[PDB]
Amino acid sequence: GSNIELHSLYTSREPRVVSALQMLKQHLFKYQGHIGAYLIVAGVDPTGSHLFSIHAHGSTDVGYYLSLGSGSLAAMAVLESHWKQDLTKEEAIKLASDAIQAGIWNDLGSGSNVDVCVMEIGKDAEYLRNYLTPNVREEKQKSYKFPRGTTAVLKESIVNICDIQEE
Amino acid sequence: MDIILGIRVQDSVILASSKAVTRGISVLKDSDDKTRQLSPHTLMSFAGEAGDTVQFAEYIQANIQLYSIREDYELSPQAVSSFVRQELAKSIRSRRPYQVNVLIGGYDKKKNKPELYQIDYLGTKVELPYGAHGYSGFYTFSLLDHHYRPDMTTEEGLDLLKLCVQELEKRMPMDFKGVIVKIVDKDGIRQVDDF
Amino acid sequence: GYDRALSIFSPDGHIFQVEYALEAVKRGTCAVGVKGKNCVVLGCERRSTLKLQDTRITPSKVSKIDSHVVLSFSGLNADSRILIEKARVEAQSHRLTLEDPVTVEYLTRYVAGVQQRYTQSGGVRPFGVSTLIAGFDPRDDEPKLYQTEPSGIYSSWSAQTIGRNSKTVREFLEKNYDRKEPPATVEECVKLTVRSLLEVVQTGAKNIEITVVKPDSDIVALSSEEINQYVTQIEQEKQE
Amino acid sequence: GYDRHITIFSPEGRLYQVEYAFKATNQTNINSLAVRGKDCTVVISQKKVPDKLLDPTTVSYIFCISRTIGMVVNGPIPDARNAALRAKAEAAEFRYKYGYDMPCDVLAKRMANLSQIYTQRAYMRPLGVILTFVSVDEELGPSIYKTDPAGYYVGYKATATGPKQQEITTNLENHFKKSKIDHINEESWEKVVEFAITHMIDALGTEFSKNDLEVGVATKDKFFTLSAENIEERLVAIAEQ
Amino acid sequence: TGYDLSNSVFSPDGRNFQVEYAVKAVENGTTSIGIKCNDGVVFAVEKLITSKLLVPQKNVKIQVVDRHIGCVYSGLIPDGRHLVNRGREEAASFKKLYKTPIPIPAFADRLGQYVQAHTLYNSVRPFGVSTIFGGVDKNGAHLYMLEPSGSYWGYKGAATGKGRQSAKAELEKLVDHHPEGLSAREAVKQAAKIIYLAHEDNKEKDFELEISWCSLSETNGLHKFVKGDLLQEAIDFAQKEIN
Amino acid sequence: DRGVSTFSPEGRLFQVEYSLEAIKLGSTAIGIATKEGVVLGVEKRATSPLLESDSIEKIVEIDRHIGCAMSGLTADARSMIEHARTAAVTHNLYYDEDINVESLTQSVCDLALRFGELMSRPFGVALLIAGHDADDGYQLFHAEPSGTFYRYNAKAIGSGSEGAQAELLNEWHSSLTLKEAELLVLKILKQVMEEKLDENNAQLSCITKQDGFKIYDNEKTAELIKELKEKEAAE
Amino acid sequence: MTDRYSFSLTTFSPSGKLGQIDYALTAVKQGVTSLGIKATNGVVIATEKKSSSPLAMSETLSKVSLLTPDIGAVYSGMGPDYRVLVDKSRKVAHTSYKRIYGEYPPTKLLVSEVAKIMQEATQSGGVRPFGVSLLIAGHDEFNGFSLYQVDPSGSYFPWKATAIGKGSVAAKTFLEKRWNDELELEDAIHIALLTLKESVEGEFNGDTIELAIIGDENPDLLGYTGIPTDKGPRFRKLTSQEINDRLEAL
Amino acid sequence: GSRRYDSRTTIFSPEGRLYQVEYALESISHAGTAIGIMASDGIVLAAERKVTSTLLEQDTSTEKLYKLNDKIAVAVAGLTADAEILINTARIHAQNYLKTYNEDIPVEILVRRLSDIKQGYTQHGGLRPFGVSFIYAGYDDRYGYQLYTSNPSGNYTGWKAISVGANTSAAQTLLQMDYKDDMKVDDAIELALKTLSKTTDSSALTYDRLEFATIRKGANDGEVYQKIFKPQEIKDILVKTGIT
Amino acid sequence: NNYDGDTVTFSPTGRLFQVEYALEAIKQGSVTVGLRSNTHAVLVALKRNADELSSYQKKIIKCDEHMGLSLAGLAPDARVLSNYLRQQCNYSSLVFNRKLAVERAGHLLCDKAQKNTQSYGGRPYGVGLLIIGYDKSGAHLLEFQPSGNVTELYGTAIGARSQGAKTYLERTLDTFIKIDGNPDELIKAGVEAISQSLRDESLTVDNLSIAIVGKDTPFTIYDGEAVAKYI
Ligand SMILES: [Cl-]
Repeated sequence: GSNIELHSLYTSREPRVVSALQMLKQHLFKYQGHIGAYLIVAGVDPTGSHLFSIHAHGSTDVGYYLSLGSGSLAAMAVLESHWKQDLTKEEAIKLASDAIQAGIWNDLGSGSNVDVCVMEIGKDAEYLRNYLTPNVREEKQKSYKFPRGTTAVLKESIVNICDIQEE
Repeated sequence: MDIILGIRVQDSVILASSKAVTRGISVLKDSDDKTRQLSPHTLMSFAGEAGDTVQFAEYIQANIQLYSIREDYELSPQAVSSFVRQELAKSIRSRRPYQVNVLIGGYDKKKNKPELYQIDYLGTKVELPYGAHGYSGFYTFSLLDHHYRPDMTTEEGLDLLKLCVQELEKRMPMDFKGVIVKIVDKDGIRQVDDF
Repeated sequence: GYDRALSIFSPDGHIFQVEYALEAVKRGTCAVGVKGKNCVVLGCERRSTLKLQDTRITPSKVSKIDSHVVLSFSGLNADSRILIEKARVEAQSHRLTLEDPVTVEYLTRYVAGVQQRYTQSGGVRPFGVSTLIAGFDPRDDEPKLYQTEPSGIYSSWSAQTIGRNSKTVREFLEKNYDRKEPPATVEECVKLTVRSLLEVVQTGAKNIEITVVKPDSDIVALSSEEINQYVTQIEQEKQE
Repeated sequence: GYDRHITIFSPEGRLYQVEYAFKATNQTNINSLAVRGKDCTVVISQKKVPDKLLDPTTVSYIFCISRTIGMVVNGPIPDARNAALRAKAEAAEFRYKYGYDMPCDVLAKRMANLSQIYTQRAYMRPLGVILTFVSVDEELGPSIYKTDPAGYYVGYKATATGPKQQEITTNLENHFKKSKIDHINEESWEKVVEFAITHMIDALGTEFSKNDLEVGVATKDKFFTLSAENIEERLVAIAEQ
Repeated sequence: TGYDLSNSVFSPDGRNFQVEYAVKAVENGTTSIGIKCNDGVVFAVEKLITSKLLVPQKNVKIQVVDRHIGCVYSGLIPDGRHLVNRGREEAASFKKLYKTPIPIPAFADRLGQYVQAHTLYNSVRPFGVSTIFGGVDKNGAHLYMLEPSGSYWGYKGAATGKGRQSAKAELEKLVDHHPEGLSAREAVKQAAKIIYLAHEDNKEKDFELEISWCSLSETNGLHKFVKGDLLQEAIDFAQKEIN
Repeated sequence: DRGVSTFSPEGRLFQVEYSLEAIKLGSTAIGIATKEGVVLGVEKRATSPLLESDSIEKIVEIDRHIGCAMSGLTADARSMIEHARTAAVTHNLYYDEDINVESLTQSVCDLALRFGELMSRPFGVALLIAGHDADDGYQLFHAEPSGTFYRYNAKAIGSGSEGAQAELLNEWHSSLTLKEAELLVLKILKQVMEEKLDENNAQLSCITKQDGFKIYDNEKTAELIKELKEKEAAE
Repeated sequence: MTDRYSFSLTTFSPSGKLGQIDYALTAVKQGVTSLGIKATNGVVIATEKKSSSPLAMSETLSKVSLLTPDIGAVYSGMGPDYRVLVDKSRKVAHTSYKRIYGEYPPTKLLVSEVAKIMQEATQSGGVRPFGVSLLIAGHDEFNGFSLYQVDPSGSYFPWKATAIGKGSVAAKTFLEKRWNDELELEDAIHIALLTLKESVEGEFNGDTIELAIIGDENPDLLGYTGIPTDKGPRFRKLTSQEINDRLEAL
Repeated sequence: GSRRYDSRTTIFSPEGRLYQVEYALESISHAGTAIGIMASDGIVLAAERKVTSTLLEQDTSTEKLYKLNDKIAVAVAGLTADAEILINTARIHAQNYLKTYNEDIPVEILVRRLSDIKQGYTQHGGLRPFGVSFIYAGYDDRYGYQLYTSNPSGNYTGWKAISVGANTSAAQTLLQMDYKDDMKVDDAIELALKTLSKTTDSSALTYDRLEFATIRKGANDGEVYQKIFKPQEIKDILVKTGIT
Repeated sequence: NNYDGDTVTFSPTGRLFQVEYALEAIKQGSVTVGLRSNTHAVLVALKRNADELSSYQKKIIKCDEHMGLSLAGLAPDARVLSNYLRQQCNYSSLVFNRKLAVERAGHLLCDKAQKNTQSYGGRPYGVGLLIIGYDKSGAHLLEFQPSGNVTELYGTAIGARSQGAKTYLERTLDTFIKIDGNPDELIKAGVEAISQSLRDESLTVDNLSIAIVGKDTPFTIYDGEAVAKYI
């Protein structure tokens, strides 16, 4: 991302997904899989909209729908069942979050919330942090707030965080 | 080597170190001094892998002596211990690490206080009232936890040290051929020739 | 790297850079070394152009290389620190490997070797420093006094001076120093060293530094008052 | 006076070695011209084969840097080929590292930065060349970017380089003052080449045969040079109107 | 002034005087030529017999690069050898990576870039040789000539050394009188003549003729030296023409 | 300025020729080779009477069978001696034998021309290398900063060299004894020296097969000086 | 080959002058005028787009450059030297700061890094000094708005307002009369345009003038939404139209 | 080759002087005067900014006084860019010492290190020396309050009171006249400002043309405080001492 | 003049003065002669002494069992170049089990000397060499100049007054080339050739140095009483 920004400034052009893809794969390949990064790279640029996957050893794949991680099989099952050509934005978000939910529920390595990011052509990318929150913890039966003075203390002291003082 | 002990009393630090040098199935020497004087008021005992122990000790000694000449000044025990720790902490991630554990007993002439530092080969430093390396602590810390009081006199420290050595001679399997005892105080370093 | 040959021969067979380094020594404050029967004394000039100086912290002219050897110098002050540092490192290295402190001759040979190396190495200029190295060999009561110079030559001296107006004080020492009977005591040796500096120094106040080295690592620097007593006694005998 | 031998500042704040490299630029006595069409960028250059023993096919100052980028050089051929080989290497490396074809303006900047280094570092001399890069960029469209020994570079609507650059420059300036557009409003590249040749004839005041010119044309996704017969066809069309 | 004391320095003209001084060393050397024929190339060189003690046919000047390229040069002979040694390294690495033998235009640039590199710094001297070279590749015959500046072009005929003006005039006649082309065997004969005619500029000492050739039909596209009967046939033809 | 490794129009290296001038300013050193041994003698030349003359070391041991005398910038000789000693010892380690005097000299002379822009300048010192081996017997070599070494029956280097060499020309013959050579070195040193020759400002040494290389005591040399004075007064 | 110039090309003369730095400053003096003015809520930097030919597209040549989202730079002197400095300045902002602290460097520290690079060209072997003076305007959270000048020597000074290059002496006098500590950004832009008109001979419009500001955060120029703490770059280059609008109220 | 253009920065003159060092000192003699005065209860650092402008942002500006650590500070005279290179090196050295020994670096050791770096540039490398002279004001528990100076030669010396930069001859005479050993910080502050006021090439000494700092044990109990004076605080001390 | 400061500088007429000055060092050197027949190749060298007490500087160096040279000029440079030849002869044997061709040996020397004439910092070699050898194509004689120029010859001479010996060989060309299977007569011709370069001094027992290589004759050097036969 740093090198892409510098490259964008050098070329006076908006960065391309294939540039990030190429820079990532060559870096990962060089480290022979020891950098355990498995990525799904997506974005829009002057060339159009793109979607790629990257594995730790440096291999890349193209597709209309992709999934990675321990819950990728649960997700891919949903994608293979419901994906179609010419999806709308609203349909794609739904399909994407449903694929993540499949992982959340059925995969122990996955859980909690669903994060989404939509990159549409000719628009600002919208990052939807905690798009879904289907795992809020229920209220506890009891409050475990202690009575003050419950813990036994030996010593107390003020810590000097300030600098050396004047006068 | 085997057993190295340290105890910091009121006005001095006492280091006890075994005399045996066993190389396999034979006790080669029974009068080995496992210590080096780093500066007039700083003593370092050591134990670990053969060769590495002396090589490390003399390397540290040389560095501190070089500092003393350059600045015409003796480093504090705390400063020397920090220098030693850094060398070992550097060493542990080397091609071939120094396999050496040390105790640094010094008398700080500025603060007028004895100071005992225990540092292992990983570069793990701790300031203690009494310390040990290897299996020595397993026997001796219970006695020290019991009979030690911080206002002890050097003579009381030596008596408590005798109690430690007696327990070691009773329960340890290896014959370490007694110990050489050295005292570090305001007047410098001296050896107790009868122990 | 910068490889330029700065020290080179001239048509008349001179290495001007080495010779110009001697001119830097000629400019430096006077230093003198006198060895007695059981001691060596190193005298050093302090130019009184610099007052408001803090004499506690200002780098002293005589430097301990080890507990038994000392080094004074004339010439570039910054250059002298590099030689002193190298010498101190070599002194500890010698103790570490040989298990015995350096002889005064060995330490001199090392410092002289460093100075020589800088006269035929690329990209470096010679040291603008001559040194006086004095002390006592381990377990030996014979006094030692050596001199070095930018070219790298070194030699032993019964008494010697270097720096500005060293020609004058060498003149004094040559007529006043007797080899058959050197200064038998510390007093006589210090007195002769102070006398020799008084030929050149100006005022005998804070312009003279004296350092006495005795056998078995017994090195002490005299104070202002102690030196001032020598200065007083010398001139009172002179008024006759 | 060693401030005139290496690239250090003179008391006036000038770099004489850079200025003298500019003078080497005109040593070949060749004039080049570059113009932009709607879908293309055309570059023409004088071709002079003074020796009859020369193989005229090998005499060229136009280079195919990449599939998309072409480069004409004003200056001695050794420095020209030095710049050409480097630009080819840089263009290929760029495609490998970043996954898309190096733009004309980016290559120009890169070569300009390399030239800047020679003006600052003493051991490296400037190249005595002016490099004119042409393409039809996939983002910016028809593009002309020119580099010189000072490390300066800029984009152009049209440009000219050589001994008689000023005459050509003014001729082109006057045309664009009339049309009031940043290019030659023409569909086919053939007619844009005809325009380029016609206006060089008018500016220099000399007639050209097929062997007196050298033409390079940049279109979308390829740059190519015209043969003598392709140029002859171009000269015939000019004469017939 | 002082611009001519250091290599890679531009004079106020925009000239590199050191390269121009290297040319003077080339102009001082013996004559060498190159002739492009129908399906190949012919190289020839003048070898000055300084003394009777020189062993005939032993001090070979023309050099082969790979198995299909011939190189000849005028000026400082060691500089030429250094350039050919580089040419051989360049040709080897090309074939190592790409399998096919190095094409002549490709090979020409390898020498060109290397020679040009010796005009970029004051820590090196330019080459004191003009090199005529060429051979047969997949696209046919090619003849080149490479100057101290790194400048090179393709040629129908090429000549350098002390008798270059005489040689050039002779080469120009052949180009005019043979637009359809010249055969390989004809080119060898003509090459011999031209060296003999160009020897008038070095007429003090007598000389030894040395010829080589690459031809698709005559040598299977490999570089070979002209030896024995074919060499003597060319010498006789040359001697007949001067008389 | 100009290159350090530059040739003059006459075909000589400027720096090598200039180092030879520095050697002419050096103190005299004389070597005489005989069938009973090789004698090496030097002028100490103390700059002041306060300089302890026994610390002046211009004659040096390389090995038990090889000695060396120097003249010129004597500080430059230290690294040459160190190399010589290392070469001599190293060869013994590799081959379980003494090294040939010529081979030792050749190893020293290889350093000479290792200067450029390696060390920054040639050595400013000439060496007389004297020794013995089983193959070629007693030998004396003159090692210069040019990298050239000549073998000599007798040789003088330093400030009084051409005067001393002319004297050695007449005096040397193939039947000289060791005692005769000792006196001859003392005689010629006394001739070319500025100050009056005695045991403190001049030093003798020899190399024999039996005893090896030996620097002479001041008491031993003093007797040879007294023996010289009497034999010159004898006619 | 090898760079055999391992020695300094800038050295002290008997008078104590560093010739090459002085001569670099002379090159800066010949350069086109550029200026910088600091307001209470922003900074403005401006210069003339001196087009070398009317056939040249002067939009492709950027004299005012973004270094970070909140820092911009302009120069006077040798353009090519400026261009490479901007490349290095952009990179050093990442390598020596952003990749360590996860945030962009404050103006003064980025200036310090640029200054360091220029100092090294004044002392290192086989190089001449950079023949430019930079004006770096920027904003950061703890220091607020700031404007720095950086000379060929590597020396840098913070300014309320200043000018460099051709007509700097006259321009600085003009700024001294107009500047106060209560200027709003629009007032500074107005003063910048007035000051810059004096040094310009020919055409004076949005196409011949290059002007940028460090002001309010531009969330419209960020490129994405969804992170409240990311509010967009404070650096903004004024358009040709935006300049001409303010030239009518001039 | 390249030899032709080599100035040879590290050579002796026939008189035995280092050309570049001497010329660097000439450069420094035109720099704004900096003064250091050591007292029994602290140290004062005063320095003059060079012909400033009204448009210079003074409160964020720093060209003379720099902080090396919490105990040590320096006053600069010469090329500011050169000084910052050395300052960053010094700051790193102090941190290295602290990491190694877990104690703050003694003032002299830091001063020696920087002075050794300067020395190196005069003996090897073929590069120009740093055109900088420092005044080091610092404290440690061995020697207490200490003043040092270093110059391009790499030579350093200790002082009770000292000046560097312009008009040091005049300044040093004035300090030598009014300085006494039992002097205190408040008195030293006054002496420093009075000296600058007389030696300045400017018409009058004002707050905007000065940088000022004090190192005091005037910190709550046994510890040391550095005080880099703000523009308003320099203005107040100028009124207090009776200069404006 | 202004263009003789280093080897990297051509003069305005295209000359390399440092190389020419190196060539001058050879002319100052003592004379040495080389000549061959079809069976044998011979080196004859006039050794030079410093004075009457000194030894006579050795002029001939062995490179292999079948190859060696004589020197004229800077002797240390001949040691460097002869050492290089020894290594190259040796590399050919160890790697290819092949004796190094004399022509190829000359090519290697040429290229080594050339690098010193085109680079900054270095200097040309200050010595000339006459290489003789017997390989698979018979007897050979080479003349090496430190400009880089190497030349195969029937006979030649280099050093001071070498023109006299070179003219003699030029007359005797037809005679000595035919001296096949007779080493002593080929040496005689070489000793008679070098005699044409003598003035004042004559060939003595410790003055003369001869070497020979041939069909069934390893490269061997003759000095001292071994050459008294030919005086
Ligand atoms: Cl770049």
